[PDB]
Amino acid sequence: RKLIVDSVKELDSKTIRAQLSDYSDIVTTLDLAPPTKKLMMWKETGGVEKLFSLPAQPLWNNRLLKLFTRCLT
Amino acid sequence: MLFEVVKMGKSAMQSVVDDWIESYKHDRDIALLDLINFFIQCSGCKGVVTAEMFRHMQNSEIIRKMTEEFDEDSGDYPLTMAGPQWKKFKSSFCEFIGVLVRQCQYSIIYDEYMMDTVISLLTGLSDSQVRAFRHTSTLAAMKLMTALVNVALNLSINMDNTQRQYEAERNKANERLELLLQKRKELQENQDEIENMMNAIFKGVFVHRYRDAIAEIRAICIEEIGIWMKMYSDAFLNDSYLKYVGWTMHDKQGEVRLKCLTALQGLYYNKELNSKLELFTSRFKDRIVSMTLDKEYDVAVQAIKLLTLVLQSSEEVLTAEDCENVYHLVYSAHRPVAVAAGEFLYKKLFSQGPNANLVKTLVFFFLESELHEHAAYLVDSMWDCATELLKDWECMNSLLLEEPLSALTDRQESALIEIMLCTIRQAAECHPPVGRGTGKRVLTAKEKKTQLDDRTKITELFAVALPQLLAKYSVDAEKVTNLLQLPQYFDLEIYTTGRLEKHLDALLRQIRNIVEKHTDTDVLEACSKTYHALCNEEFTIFNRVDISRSQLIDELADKFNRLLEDFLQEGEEPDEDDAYQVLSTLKRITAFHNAHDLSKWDLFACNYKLLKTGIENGDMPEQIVIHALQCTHYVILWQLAKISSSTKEDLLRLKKQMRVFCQICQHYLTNVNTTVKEQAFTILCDILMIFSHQIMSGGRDMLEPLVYTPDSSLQSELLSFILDHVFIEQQEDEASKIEALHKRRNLLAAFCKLIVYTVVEMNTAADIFKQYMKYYNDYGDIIKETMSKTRQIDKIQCAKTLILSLQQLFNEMIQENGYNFDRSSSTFSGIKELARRFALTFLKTREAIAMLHKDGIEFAFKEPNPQGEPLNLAFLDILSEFSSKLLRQDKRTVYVYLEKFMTFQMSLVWLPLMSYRNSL
Amino acid sequence: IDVFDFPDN
Repeated sequence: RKLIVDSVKELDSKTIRAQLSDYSDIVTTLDLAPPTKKLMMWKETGGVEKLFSLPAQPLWNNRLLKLFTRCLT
Repeated sequence: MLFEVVKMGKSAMQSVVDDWIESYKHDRDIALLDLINFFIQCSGCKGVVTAEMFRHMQNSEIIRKMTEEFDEDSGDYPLTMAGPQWKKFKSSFCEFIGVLVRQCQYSIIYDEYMMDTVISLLTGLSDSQVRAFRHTSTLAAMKLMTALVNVALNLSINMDNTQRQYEAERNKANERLELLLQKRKELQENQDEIENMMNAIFKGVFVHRYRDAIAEIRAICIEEIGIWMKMYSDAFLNDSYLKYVGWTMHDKQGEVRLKCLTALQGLYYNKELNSKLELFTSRFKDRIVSMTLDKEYDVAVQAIKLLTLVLQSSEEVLTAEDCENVYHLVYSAHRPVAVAAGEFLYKKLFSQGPNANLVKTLVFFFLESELHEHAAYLVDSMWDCATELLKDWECMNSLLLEEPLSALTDRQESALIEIMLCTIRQAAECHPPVGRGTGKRVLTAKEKKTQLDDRTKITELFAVALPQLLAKYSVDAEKVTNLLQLPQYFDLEIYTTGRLEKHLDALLRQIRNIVEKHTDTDVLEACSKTYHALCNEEFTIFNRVDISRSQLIDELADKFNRLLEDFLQEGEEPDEDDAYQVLSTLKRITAFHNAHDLSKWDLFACNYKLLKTGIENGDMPEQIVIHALQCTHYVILWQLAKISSSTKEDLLRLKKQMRVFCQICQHYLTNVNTTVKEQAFTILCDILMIFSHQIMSGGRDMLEPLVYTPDSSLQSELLSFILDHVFIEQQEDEASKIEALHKRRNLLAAFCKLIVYTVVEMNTAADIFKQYMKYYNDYGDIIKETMSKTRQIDKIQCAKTLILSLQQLFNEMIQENGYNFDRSSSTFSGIKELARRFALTFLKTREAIAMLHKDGIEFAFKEPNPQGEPLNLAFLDILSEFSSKLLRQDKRTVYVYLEKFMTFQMSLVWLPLMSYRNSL
Repeated sequence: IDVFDFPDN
């Protein structure tokens, strides 16, 4: 029989008094967005996708970038 | 026949109940039996109840039988199954029961025989360990209870209307009010029969499954207790009911903590003289405030949104730290939390111009909560709340120029500009910053108009005002950099349209004013990208700016040259401040070479002459060499940008430059300066990519003469940089180390650019693969990306480096243990686990795994025991992890290649070898 | 705020 039978139906009086007294495992700390200007740039130019497809030394003019992106598949 | 009607029935729900009540009126029992079997079969129970059962068999007995004849095929019941053809079921099932009661509301739900029966059967299934019965019956029982509340609400109204009917007939025969007071009594009885049923389901079902073990059944009962307290708020908004929500706010499942807040939200948006809520807030305010950082974010949003509804209702209850805590969430990474945090901020603190008071408030707020060094995310958090305030650029512009009426501090100045730039950017390009926008959301036709409108309003307003601002704050470098971003978002068509060419002249004369004064590397990078934006071929002023562009660089090169002939003389020993001079104008040039064709000045000489000094005498400031290599690199990429009609000769002249520069960075990469290697190595990994086999990959067969391939020496000198400066052992809190790792990751990316792309031999990738389970967080994502792309280049030679990594982590062991080490230590166990994760890279994955064993076996005996019966035997309990993915036909194939070295005496301290064969 | 306090049971 694959019929779902629950061997325990209710939650006991004690394990609810514990839930009310300790919600610490369901709260967290603040996931800050990039705090610094540069940490925003390196989040956009991070990860494998943008890393493997962009130079190490940043190229500002588009014609210089193309030389680096011409040599990629 | 009733069950399938509710599932596959597109027929209206009120029609089914009425046709059902016709069957009930004709004979009650035959109608009840199919209503029971309706519920039994709503749970997925493929059984059926007979007439002898309902005549004699008890409720507990009937539930026992239906679990025998349940005849399920899986563990799924209707309410769990997926697809819209089943959420049409959850809806049809709920609407059937609410409509059923409300139609019976008059004269039938009082026969004290039908409702009585259903509740007794529903209250029974709602206690079966069978989840499908408990879940179904509990959803039913709750939908039936809401119906009874609605019925109870009409008994209240209709009884108040009779009481009005009565007293009017007392103030104005007595047999007409004696007929009324019996009506009032009949209604009183009817309410008592209804209250009983509500009690029978509350105490029978709710007070047990609200704390059920299955989370889906606790979310069922809190949602409905929130509905009761909302719709009959007079009778049900007590504390004896609110308690069951104040407790369930602490539940450990997210789905439940949501269904509490949203139910509580219903109680505050009404906001109709909440007075019982004042007590319930007192006790649970601290928990609700905590929930704005709930581990699940949907909860956090609704916790914030709820606190705003608490603010509007009272505003007296939220202390100070409570509110301040919600304010910080505007900097959160999850945008839904952030926008609803800023809704709570605007509602709480915002209520030379009208907005002049408000913009000071924002500034002061941005300065007080020092979590962010910049306002990009602060602005997006409130882009939805206060959009007419963030776009009042006249108000900010006057507050920076127009002197006070009746002041402003340097810090608030350097903050107001930051907020002004962010609003301008989010206005021009209509999308939130990185880490907030969901995707590349296409712009609405209404939004494109709102986008082109302020884009011009920005260009029109600041084209005049920008030079004034750049003239009053020209000295603070931190300020001008923000203020030399405004052109990126201009619409340059409006400088020619409308007498404004005068103002661009005031701008350019102001720009070249600050580049004559500053040395900060971030100011000139913005000056350079300004000139690169104003020098556009489309627009009507390419010429008027190319003048100042070439006019300025003239003044630069004329200086730079004169500074070199005195700084690079044999006799004079130049000094500290003479070096400051050459660095200043060097920085001034380097940042301009990156975004501007400056081969028309041919700067290769002075840098090549400068570099030759630094490596020769070994006494050159780091900032000059760093800026030299850069400026150099920028001349080679600019010449290469102009190459067939373009003079087919000077090609080899560019190769000599490229070739000698490559040798320059080879001697500089070996320097003791950490920063100087960083820029040398970086320029190498970018150069070796451009002048590589791929320079003719697509088209351009003509650019083939230019031929560079790295030395066997330059390769090992590049990899040794990765080992000493990226794989280090494991200044300002966490804001700096993430900046450091994001630098170290950009380096390992530029070298793994070379490996995938055949710029260096692939066997180098073994000193990096061996770190995949050491630096999984730090550099793991790059390794498994370079490794999976190499497998898709050379399926077999990868297996020859994957093992070279395992081979080099084996003599990495004995190098600081000895050949007698424990072959089960967590050090060894990790290499054993690294092998399991390596064999999972494997369709053509057959010829590779063969040669991998062969390179493993031929190494395991590669040195014999100089004293004894061997060496390197242990490498085979490592290699055993690969034999799983090997083929059933290769049990033979490789064992004789194994027997090429295993003798008859060995197959007779040796555990490693016995496990290897045991995998075949 | 005694109704809110969970009972001993």
